[PDB]
Amino acid sequence: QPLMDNLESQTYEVFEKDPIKYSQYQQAIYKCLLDRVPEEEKDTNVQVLMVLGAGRGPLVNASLRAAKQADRRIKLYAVEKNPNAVVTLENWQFEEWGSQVTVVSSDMREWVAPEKADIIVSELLGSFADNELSPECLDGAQHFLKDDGVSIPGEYTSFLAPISSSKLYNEVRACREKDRDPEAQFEMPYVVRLHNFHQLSAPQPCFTFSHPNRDPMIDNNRYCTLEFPVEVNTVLHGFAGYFETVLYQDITLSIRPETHSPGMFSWFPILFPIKQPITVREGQTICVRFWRCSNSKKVWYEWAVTAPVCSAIHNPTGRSYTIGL
Amino acid sequence: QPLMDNLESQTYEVFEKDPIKYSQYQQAIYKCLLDRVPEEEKDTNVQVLMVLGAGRGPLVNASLRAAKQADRRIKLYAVEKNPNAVVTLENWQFEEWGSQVTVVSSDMREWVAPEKADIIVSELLGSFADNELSPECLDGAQHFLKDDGVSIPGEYTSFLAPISSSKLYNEVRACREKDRDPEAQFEMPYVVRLHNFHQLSAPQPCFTFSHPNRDPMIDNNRYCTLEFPVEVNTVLHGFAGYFETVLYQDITLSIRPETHSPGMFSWFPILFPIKQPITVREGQTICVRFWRCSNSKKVWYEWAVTAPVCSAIHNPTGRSYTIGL
Amino acid sequence: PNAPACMERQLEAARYRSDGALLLGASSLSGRCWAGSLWLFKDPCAAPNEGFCSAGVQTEAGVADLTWVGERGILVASDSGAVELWELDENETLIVSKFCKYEHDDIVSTVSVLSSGTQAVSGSKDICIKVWDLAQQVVLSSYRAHAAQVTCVAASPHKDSVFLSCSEDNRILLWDTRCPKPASQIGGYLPTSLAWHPQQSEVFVFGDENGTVSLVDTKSCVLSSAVHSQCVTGLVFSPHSVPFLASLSEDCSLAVLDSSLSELFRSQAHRDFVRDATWSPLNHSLLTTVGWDHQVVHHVVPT
Amino acid sequence: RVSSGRDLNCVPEIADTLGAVAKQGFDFLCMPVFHPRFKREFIQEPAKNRPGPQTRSDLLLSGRDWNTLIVGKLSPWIRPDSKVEKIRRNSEAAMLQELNFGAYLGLPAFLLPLNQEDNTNLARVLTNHIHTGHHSSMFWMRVPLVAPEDLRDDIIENAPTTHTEEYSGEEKTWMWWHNFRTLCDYSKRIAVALEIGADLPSNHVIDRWLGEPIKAAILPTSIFLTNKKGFPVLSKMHQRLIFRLLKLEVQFIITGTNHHSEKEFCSYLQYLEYLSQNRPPPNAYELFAKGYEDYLQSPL
Ligand SMILES: Nc1ncnc2c1ccn2[C@@H]1O[C@H]([C@H](O)c2ccccc2)[C@@H](O)[C@H]1O
Ligand SMILES: Nc1ncnc2c1ccn2[C@@H]1O[C@H]([C@H](O)c2ccccc2)[C@@H](O)[C@H]1O
Repeated sequence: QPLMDNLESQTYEVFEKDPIKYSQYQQAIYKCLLDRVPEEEKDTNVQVLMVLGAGRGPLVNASLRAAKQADRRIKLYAVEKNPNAVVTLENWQFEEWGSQVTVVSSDMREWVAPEKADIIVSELLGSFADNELSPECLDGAQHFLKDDGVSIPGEYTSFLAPISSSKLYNEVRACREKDRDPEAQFEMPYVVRLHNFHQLSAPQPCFTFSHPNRDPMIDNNRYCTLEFPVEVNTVLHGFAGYFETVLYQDITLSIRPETHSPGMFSWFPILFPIKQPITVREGQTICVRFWRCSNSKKVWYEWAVTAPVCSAIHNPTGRSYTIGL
Repeated sequence: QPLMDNLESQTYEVFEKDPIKYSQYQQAIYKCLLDRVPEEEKDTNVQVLMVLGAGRGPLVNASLRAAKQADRRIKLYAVEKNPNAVVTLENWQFEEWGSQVTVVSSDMREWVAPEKADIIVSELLGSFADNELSPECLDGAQHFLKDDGVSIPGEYTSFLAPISSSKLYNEVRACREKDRDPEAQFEMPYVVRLHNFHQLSAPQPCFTFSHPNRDPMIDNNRYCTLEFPVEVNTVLHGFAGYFETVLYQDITLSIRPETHSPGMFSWFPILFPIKQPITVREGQTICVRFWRCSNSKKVWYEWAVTAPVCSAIHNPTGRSYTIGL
Repeated sequence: PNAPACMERQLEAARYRSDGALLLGASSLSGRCWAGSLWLFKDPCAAPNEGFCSAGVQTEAGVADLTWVGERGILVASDSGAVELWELDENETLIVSKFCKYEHDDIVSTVSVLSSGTQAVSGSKDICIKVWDLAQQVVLSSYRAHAAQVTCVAASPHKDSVFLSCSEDNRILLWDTRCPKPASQIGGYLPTSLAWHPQQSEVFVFGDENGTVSLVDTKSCVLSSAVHSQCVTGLVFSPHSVPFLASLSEDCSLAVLDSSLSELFRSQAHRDFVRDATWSPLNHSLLTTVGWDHQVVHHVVPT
Repeated sequence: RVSSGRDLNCVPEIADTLGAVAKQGFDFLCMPVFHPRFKREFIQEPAKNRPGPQTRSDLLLSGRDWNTLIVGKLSPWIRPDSKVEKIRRNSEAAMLQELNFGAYLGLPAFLLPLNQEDNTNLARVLTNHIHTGHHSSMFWMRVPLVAPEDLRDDIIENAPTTHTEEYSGEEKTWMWWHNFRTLCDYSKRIAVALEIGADLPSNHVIDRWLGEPIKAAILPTSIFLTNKKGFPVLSKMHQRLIFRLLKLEVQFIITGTNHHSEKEFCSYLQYLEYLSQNRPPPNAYELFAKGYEDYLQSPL
């Protein structure tokens, strides 16, 4: 939860070990800069680029590399709310970047920008796309993007697939802790490298977000019904979650198994367990319902299986799991 | 917690059964109106009065009675965030009040006022004065009060006194609930009509707030050290909490036993328990430390006894008790 | 000028010598390297521009305090625990190390040259006060009188055995090294700065952590004023026959006070902590301040 | 055999310092995470808006080095229990800042002083950091056997040192520790970094620390005696305390400057190794019970 919590130096170090992810962001910025500045305006047109959630600086470096290969002029702002990462950024700014980069130690939702941006670049995505609260963050930052401005990523979609794993069911079961609801461990997602499991139906899209958001008052709350055809006799233990994102045009990133991005390995699927295992016969359909809920303080998911049998609604009112705003 | 929760119709009904409280508010508004409008300006000067947290309308009625007895002209706004109470207010506005009263269904911290106020009137006080978050609420409403504007109440102070009660200690002990820290019941205050107890030292002032607040960035967080002389052999079980408020000038309200307001009975003391009872010998001093803490989401108290022996710090980081913002 | 290419951001000290040349002390309190530097500006109006200094040198660690030792010597209180003595070459184009003695067990916070100019006193976070012989490069005496960090040590203007010290243990001590028990306690908020009166032998001023400036006479009641909103970092008397008193604070202001401690001048030119003030020996109404905002400000004080 | 660290308050270059310290034979370095003199403002303008990096970059060392070789130290100006409200508030914000940076770096331990009777607000701020995120790091409370006020030279004419026995009075620093850890509710992450002075107190003061979670013993170079050859050694009484601490498997910390100037620095550490090698070999019971010390088991 990089919003509610300040990530540790080694966490940012693991993110940065992905060479493919940032070469994709660089390609997206490079194409965008070319589409926004014609060759004749090369030396007069300075594009205002804002890295929103800059961490320890990889997207700042990706933006600079992109501007050099596009042979275009950029003015960068690196916005970061984690003051510990701001130390890394300010040391990079003094030693290497210089005046071209303005480091801002602020929450993007509170920052009074001194200028409007041409492009906002961010990497606020979780294993279930919107689970790190990228929609809320970019919604609050939206007012400082120019009317014709571009957000990278432009869009993202989460995916769900029913899974069978008596091994993982037992693993979740063992997460009972003292001084909390004895069944809370089943009402929360887990980032897990799913190994001993059976995918029971093809992943289907769950929730989609688009940036910039031009549907007044936005409403990031969602309700989705998914019907999964099952061709085997099995036992349902939960839902695997994945995502896809459009950085710019055809430049994308994905952890969906069937369209998985080349060499992008720090990213594991998410698992939504169910309290009671569900017997599924060949030819039956698994119907799941997922909600994205919120108040002014927290965002959470609630979920229920309605076919072949009903489950209880899991995580009502975020009683077991919430994502801090 | 009238901020985090919407009070029930019967709760507002119990508040309204106090005839003395509102005749005190009426006297405070009456004196303020006379001090702000000279006799010669009687028919030209319309004072803008805002009732902030209007409930079911008693302070609106108190303001109107005050303006009639002062023979002054008023323009009223009744601001209320509870939409259920807003139903009572809007039915009163249509049937009786009319155009003189503008009912606003809003949080006072978000309301874009169309005019600035001469007087802001509120009754946002708990048994420990600031425990219903009156400082935070009035701080956010401050920007729509004129530069020479008056807030009723102008000030409030909480008081603490050490108490002995093996009866109440056992009562708190029996509040252990499933699925929470087994000692959480000792790390939270209770509103209680203290009966079988011994007050071990005279109440001493704890925290003070003044409205309007003219100390930039305010800082409602506080840290207080209190030293209580004890003239008896006893056992310390907790701290009784009370408060006093200055509505306007000499017009006050108090639940402090020694200065208790005449016939104001819906208001019981608050009790801060301690996990482990503390033996106190005659002539020893009880030293207590109280903190008022917050983040952007919650406000809480933390407390510790440091003499004659140390206790653990109670409610660290609001782990057992918080007041929602 | 055969000196470091860039001086560190945090200016710690500024002192004019008899001819009007300005000695600056600086440290880098942030970034990769935490060192310091010493600079001489024969043209003080060019300060802090490196390419316009007369001499400059890099020290191994930060400069917490410094002082002139005559006209060519420079005594430094280092972060390393060492008391250093540097000396200007005969051409005054180089600053050469004469001694670096690591005698303190923590940061040396304060340094002061005694009347003779042959001895000095150092105070440290290690709680000790040391008396040094500058020629033999040795500690003559080591005193552990305080019970917390030594904040400030100040040598008497004309008595070579007398100095003042103050500390986080809430003690102001008057020392006289001719006594078997050399310290004596002078009778709220922690004392943070000291300045002996340049004309009145038994009179001194002291600043505290709460912004108050106080006038004290060794005999006895004290005259005081709430001059600053934060800690009083330094107190420097002017060279005039009837001196003015410059006071500087972590509140980023400079105040110039009279005999009765009433304010005559106030400057809010600094954007960070004001660290030192020095009065020009050439023009007595010019007072120079240095701060962590990397500004060398030359104030015209109304006399 | 003996795990030892170097305590420094001056680190001009982090890579060069660590190398010199490792070459001397030390296993770790206790050092400031922010410059110890770099006082910071969080509330009042213009100083609260001070630009530039607030400290040095985490990129200066590998994650493994931050995780295993560096013990953080709280800045000496941070006074959460100051009588001045402004200092108290800036100190709370600075303490939370420094602790959060240590957690960011993944430091194995962080040093905090207990140098006065009232550390109520320091305990409050520490308890609050402990109940916020990553729960791995250790907090070493730097507490002396003998308080500085009780070991000062008797050189103040009008303030003589007390020459009377004050049985409970000489045990005052244990009460500083006791109150602090009571306040923090016996957190297993809060331990003692016991600082040893030139002259040891009475046995009752030393025994007061029995059963206490001592994780480190701080030895200032100034407590070391000199032998006929000119090398640093310890008094028989000091050696007797070192042997007791070796049974608790404490990490030793060497603080202060080289006082044996014409005898190199690793000599202090070479002496600790000598004492460690020249100790009574463990008996049949001690060799058998190795691994079971204070390990609770159900009676068969
Ligand atoms: N509302 C906000 N305003 C300003 N910054 C914000 C937010 C919300 C999040 N972030 C920052 O985004 C980064 C991102 O999650 C990230 C994670 C891991 C590696 C690299 C980048 C984190 O560094 C995080 O602190
Ligand atoms: N930030 C806010 N903005 C708008 N209204 C606000 C707040 C916060 C609180 N209130 C309202 O104050 C009333 C008061 O507590 C009260 C309680 C009982 C009887 C009569 C009045 C309640 O009716 C409560 O809903």
